[PDB]
Amino acid sequence: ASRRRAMKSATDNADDLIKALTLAANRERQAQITQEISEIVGGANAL
Amino acid sequence: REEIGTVIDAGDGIAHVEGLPSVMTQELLEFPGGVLGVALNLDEHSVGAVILGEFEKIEEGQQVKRTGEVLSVPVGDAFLGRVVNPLGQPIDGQGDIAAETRRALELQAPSVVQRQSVSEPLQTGIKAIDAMTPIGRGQRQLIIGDRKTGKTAVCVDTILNQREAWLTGDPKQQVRCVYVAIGQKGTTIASVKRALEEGGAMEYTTIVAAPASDAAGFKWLAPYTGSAIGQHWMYNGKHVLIVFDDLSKQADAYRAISLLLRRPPGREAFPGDVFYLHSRLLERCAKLSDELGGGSMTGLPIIETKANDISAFIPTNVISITDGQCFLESDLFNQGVRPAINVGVSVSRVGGAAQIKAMKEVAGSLRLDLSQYRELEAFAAFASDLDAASKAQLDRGARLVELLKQPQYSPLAVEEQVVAIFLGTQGHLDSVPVEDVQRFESELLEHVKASHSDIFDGIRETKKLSEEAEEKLVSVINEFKKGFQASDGSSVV
Amino acid sequence: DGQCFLESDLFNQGVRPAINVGVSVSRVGGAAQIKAMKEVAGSLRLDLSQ
Amino acid sequence: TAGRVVRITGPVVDVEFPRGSVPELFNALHAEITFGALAKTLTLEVAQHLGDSLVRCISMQPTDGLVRGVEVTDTGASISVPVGDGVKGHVFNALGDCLDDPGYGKDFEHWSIHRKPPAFSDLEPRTEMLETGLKVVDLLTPYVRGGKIALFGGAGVGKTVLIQEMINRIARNFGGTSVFAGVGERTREGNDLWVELADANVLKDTALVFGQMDEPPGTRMRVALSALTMAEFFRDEQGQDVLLFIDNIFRFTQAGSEVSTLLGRMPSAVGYQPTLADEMGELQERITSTRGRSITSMQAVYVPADDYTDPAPATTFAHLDATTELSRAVFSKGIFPAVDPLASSSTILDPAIVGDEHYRVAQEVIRILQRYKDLQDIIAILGIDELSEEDKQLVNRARRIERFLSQNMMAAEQFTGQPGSTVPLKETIEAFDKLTKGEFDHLPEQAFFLIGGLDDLAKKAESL
Ligand SMILES: Nc1ncnc2c1ncn2[C@@H]1O[C@H](COP(=O)(O)OP(=O)(O)OP(=O)(O)O)[C@@H](O)[C@H]1O
Ligand SMILES: Nc1ncnc2c1ncn2[C@@H]1O[C@H](COP(=O)(O)OP(=O)(O)O)[C@@H](O)[C@H]1O
Ligand SMILES: [Mg+2]
Ligand SMILES: [Mg+2]
Repeated sequence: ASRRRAMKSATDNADDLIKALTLAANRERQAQITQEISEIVGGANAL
Repeated sequence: REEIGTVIDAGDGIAHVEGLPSVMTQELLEFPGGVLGVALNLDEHSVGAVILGEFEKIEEGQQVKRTGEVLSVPVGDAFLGRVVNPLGQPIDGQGDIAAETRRALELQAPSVVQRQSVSEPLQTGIKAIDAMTPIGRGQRQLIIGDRKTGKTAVCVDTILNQREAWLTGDPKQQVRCVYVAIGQKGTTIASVKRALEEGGAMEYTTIVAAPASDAAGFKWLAPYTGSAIGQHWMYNGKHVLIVFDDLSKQADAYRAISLLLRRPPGREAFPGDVFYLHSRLLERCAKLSDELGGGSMTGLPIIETKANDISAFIPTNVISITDGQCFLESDLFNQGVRPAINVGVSVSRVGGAAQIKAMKEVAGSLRLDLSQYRELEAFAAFASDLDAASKAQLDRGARLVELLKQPQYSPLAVEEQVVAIFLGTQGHLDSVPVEDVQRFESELLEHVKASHSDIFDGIRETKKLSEEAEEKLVSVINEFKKGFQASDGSSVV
Repeated sequence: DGQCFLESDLFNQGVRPAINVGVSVSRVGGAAQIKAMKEVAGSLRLDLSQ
Repeated sequence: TAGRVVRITGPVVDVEFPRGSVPELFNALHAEITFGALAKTLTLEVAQHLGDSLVRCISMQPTDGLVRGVEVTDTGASISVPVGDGVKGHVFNALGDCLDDPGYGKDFEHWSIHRKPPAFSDLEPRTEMLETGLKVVDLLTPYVRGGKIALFGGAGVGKTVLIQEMINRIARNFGGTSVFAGVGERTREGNDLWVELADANVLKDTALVFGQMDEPPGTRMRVALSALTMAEFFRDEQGQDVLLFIDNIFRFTQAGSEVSTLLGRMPSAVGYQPTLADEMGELQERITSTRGRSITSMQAVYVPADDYTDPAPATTFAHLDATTELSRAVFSKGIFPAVDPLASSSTILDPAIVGDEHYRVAQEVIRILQRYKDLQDIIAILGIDELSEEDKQLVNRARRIERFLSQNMMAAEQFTGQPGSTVPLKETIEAFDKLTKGEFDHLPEQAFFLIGGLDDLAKKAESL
């Protein structure tokens, strides 16, 4: 019984960690996209 | 008489010409030494032009003449069994090609009122997609994945599967084949041509190729000439299948040629209009109505992706454009599944009306236990404690997933595919070691071609199965099961 | 022709030199060393990495 | 007709000519530096045509000390290099000047350096086999005679030592001729390689040419063309099997990048030039060997920032066959051959071409390694006891497999202090079949480290 309870708690602890990691990855990807597009447009219009 | 200009600039395959007040857009131009050019950017001062062919033969004193022609290509019916560059010249030394008509590359696609529904089978040799995601005439399917997964093998197998259909003289079943090779190594072109030739299918197919050495911009417009070649037959009540080896390199070439001149860059330095190019290229394939003649064209594009990033610009655009999708995972390829195709996500959006009714019956049963095995794979460790139904589902899923894999350069007939799938889904795989599952059935299949070939003829004629057919099959199965010897001992039911 | 990597984690951990043997190499290797050191030392770097 | 310089800015120069005397593309021009401290003869290569009869040119050697108004002389032809069999056995400059002795071979025949690739009709596939004596290469990524071979990996992985080992393994006892080129390499390596070649008896039949990192960008994108010119002459005229060695071809691309900004070309996604693919394709097409003649070319490429999604390596992957890949994790965990078995493959492997036992063994071992990887991903945290007997058996077998996959090497014996060895192909396949069977489970993994063959396995196991 204790094993059942602990394993359930472990799953309920893992899911939200997955969600937070997904959010962080998404914001990082958006920041990267903005960074390279800004760099390329600046290099292009610097001429 | 004709207007003549000069040259003001030259570099990186770009030339600027001052003059030619009457020039029209996308008009082919002539340069000394037999050099071809294309006008692509007009202006009041001068006009830009990309250089076709020789480059280093350009200076500031050359004279320019206009051909008074927009764009065209000989589209005769003698191109079968020949290799041709995108412009139209034959690469081989076999000699020139007789031609009958000249058509442009910028014709309008058939309208809405000229369309028609799709119900024809368009069978292929790969049993992994026929029963999973049907493909029909005039329908667009895409294959996506990583490098070294095996997509070109599937392409060539589909190409060479049409031998039996071409054998008959019926013009209502013959299918022409067009292959476009873009930005590849010449040795690979030679190898695939040799494979087709030894397969005997070179008599009804054509190849247009542009190797990696074509810096002239030939990589920009190879699919256009391929589609122009196909359309002449497709307007004559004849069925054509066209394959594009790759499209990412086409986009890269367009991006480079745009960046070389002045073009505002968007995401990833891509030029202003990329989606429009692929849309207008891929909207030519269509099943015409009965009034127009009934011809059809079926296209197959190819896209390469990095690190399974299906969220990039070009893959997203192509997925939005296309009509059906198939996915290949390198992890599955390393796992041991030769058809790395992933049944989890690949979906064809047609209604399943293309396929024939028997395989329509069996695919529904296949889907359920495929999903059951996919979901119940985690309990392999504690399989003893599970329920009998769960164990049966797991074993059936294992046998099924073992059944699908096939070796390359081995197309399968539709009767053979139907028989194999029916044998798999009726529980006849019980009491059989999994490994021998790959072997046994094949040998069994051969026996059917030896003494009981009438079943294939009945399936051909009726497109269905009868009670006498199924009882004959079960009798034959019971006969052969005892004859076959297992690799480890023996066991029968 | 050679790199030495120092990470703050090892320095915090309690290793005063604070250098990791995993990604520190030398092109010349045993040629520079005196011979006696060459026989005494041996392939200690590989043992440490293992 | 001389013309004059108008602008000087870094490596790029701007020249003007009288009307009608504008030189064609890819020509060569001469300029003089009169300063006492540094006297040179600048050679300029025209690369951009402009209006008003002005031309943008690139420099070949550093341009410090030049001024305005200096006249320029036109050659009227592209750069040319000496040819013939009388050049081998000497070290040459990028322009062909002999380092060992100036004014040597200047009477030889010299011809063009820029030519078109051959026609498609003469092309022909080449399927063959050649032994190497290395466990990984002979099993997973077999090579081929007359094809192309490349070595991929990041910085600080051990590419140069593998190149030296390969030349020691193959160039020795070879019937034909070998040509080696050095692009953007460490000068110490060039010197010690020259000394090592002089030590043996192969320098009498080898031609060396290379430019160093200290040279301006003009040189870093021209030496490969000279090497290809020499190889093409030898293949076309004398007609024997030849070997070609190129190091860090990626530097060539870098040579363009800076000039791409000076010439006014807009930048690409990662600051690259917009037209890299065309030039690299022209080079790789020039590499090709037609039927009736053989060229065995081996190259090494450098992965920037350990990222495989960079635009440049994609074209290298496209123009290739039978490649090898070096990773960083195996180097970190102390495995000298840094090849990654799960990211390298060869085209030649085929049950019809090579055989069935070889194919089945390779499939079994790669599947076992994949299973070990995705099992370790969880066992690293949940512990060993979380799995069944079969999983633990597979993990142990895989551990022994990656331990045994390493070997001792010729050129690296000084670091280990013990000379290496080579192994036959049949012994390798039999030993790996036995390992897949599961017989060596009674031995410790430490016996499998840095071993060669099976008798050495027995001796080392009995030593403990
Ligand atoms: N069904 C199959 N059975 C066995 N081997 C296969 C099968 N399909 C492909 N292969 C092999 O897998 C490899 C993939 O070759 P292929 O050129 O088709 O790959 P790809 O994913 O299209 O990559 P690319 O076009 O970049 O080379 C080849 O060695 C081929 O022989
Ligand atoms: N078999 C080996 N034995 C010992 N050291 C090796 C071996 N292979 C590689 N190395 C190490 O790799 C280094 C050489 O790396 P190098 O080829 O210069 O990297 P890069 O090609 O990125 O410049 C040497 O310092 C050497 O210690
Ligand atoms: Mg392929
Ligand atoms: Mg190195």
